[PDB]
Amino acid sequence: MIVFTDLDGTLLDERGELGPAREALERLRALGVPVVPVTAKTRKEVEALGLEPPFIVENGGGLYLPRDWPVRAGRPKGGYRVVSLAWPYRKVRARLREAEALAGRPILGYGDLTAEAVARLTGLSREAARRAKAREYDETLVLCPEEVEAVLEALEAVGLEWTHGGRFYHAAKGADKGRAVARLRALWPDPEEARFAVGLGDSLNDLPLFRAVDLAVYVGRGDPPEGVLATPAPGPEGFRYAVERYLLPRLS
Amino acid sequence: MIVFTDLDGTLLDERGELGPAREALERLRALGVPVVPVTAKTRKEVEALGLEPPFIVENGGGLYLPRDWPVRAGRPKGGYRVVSLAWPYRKVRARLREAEALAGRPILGYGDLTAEAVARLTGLSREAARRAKAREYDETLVLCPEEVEAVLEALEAVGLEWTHGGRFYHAAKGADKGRAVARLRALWPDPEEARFAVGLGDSLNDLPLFRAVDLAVYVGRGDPPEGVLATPAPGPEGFRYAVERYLLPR
Ligand SMILES: O=C(O)[C@@H](CO)O[C@H]1O[C@H](CO)[C@@H](O)[C@H](O)[C@@H]1O
Ligand SMILES: [Mg+2]
Repeated sequence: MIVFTDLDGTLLDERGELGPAREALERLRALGVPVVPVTAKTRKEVEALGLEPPFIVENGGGLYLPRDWPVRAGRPKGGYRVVSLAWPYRKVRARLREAEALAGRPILGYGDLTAEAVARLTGLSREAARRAKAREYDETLVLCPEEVEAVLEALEAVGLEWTHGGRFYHAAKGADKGRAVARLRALWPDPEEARFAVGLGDSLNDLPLFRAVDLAVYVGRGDPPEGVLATPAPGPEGFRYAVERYLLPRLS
Repeated sequence: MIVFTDLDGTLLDERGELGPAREALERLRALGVPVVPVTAKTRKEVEALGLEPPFIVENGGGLYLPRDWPVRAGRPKGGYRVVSLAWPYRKVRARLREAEALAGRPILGYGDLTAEAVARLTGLSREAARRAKAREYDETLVLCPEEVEAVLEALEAVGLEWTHGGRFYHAAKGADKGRAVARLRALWPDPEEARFAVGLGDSLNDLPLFRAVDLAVYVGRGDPPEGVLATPAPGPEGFRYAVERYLLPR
């Protein structure tokens, strides 16, 4: 069994700390059950949380492995090997300019904004904001609700894909949480262990995750996606409940 | 006679310079008629156009005089004396953050954006956008259509004023082209010379300028505001025209 989990609003509390899901992760770690973050966050944000690879960043844009992963794949980055699944940020940013032309209205994302500005929009510290700005694949859009339909049509018109992560829309090309999970499972050095995948998530960007795994659990505040298991409380209390009530039984 | 003039689409053609107004200006120089730019542009922007003080920047927020101006006014600042008429940019930005809270929604302006973002927004080059970002009095806002009214209400609730500059909204406190014009005329060395003032402008954004001068001329695309003269062709072709029709014969 492998557990793939979203970070923001699933394994992380409202501020951005792992605290409340610590004992839940403890149990899995003690049972030797691999837990893999699959998140909209950047590699720099993930690293600051102290998390080790493997993990998947930027909505499936990038898969980061340990340098000594027994299956050779991706390119060296000192301590990592990186598998790129999506277009690079620079290319998305260029295609967004074309979209803005079509929409006839500015389309701003993090790349347009100062760290100070990002920090005010997101409630992050200035330093955390600099890390959220260090994007390699996916752009976070800052859109007015009234213009969303127009902007999203302009994205698709120029060949970009969009998704929504809880508070912000994102644009990318080839970044899908499900595709990245599928790749990692195929690169897993123990086929048996990767036979059964569990996926936990809370927003739109997690739908492709729920299709890529064998047991899907929704911990968001809405009602669950079609035929997906749900929990009594959202968030980390949801994560804890799922581990104790859905997973452990299957591991005994 | 003193000539007060907007730069956008008045002296400056669509390209960014002034073709047809060039001889019109040299002529004015010949008869010793002072010309004073009155603009939404920053001092850095105005200097890059190679313009000399006196001039009025940021919609009337600041009056820049030659350091050796015969009338002592303003605070010395290198080769300039500066008369500040408006709240400083940093104070405007602080108030904008209160307005965001009242409005319950983000309010973005140039101060939040990179120069590259500003350039793409305005059609300027990166280096010109850095100059546009060096604001001392007023903020340029990047608002969306449906939230504009909530935001404007919020701005006025926290003590700011707003204007529409043609492309974007602007927020400031105390910046008014008319007030800066009235102040410069009061600080003019030769009072007889400041007695007759002409104003040439684009858009209704120059209506405060039109009110502070004795002869107002509109060279925009729309219909001239009530009580303002108009020209056939807009831009520096209207400046040129207005100068040989209204001015040169004096
Ligand atoms: O879409 C959002 O709601 C979140 C979570 O999905 O992602 C963005 O927003 C987060 C901040 O809330 C950033 O930390 C991420 O890097 C990303 O920019
Ligand atoms: Mg999430």
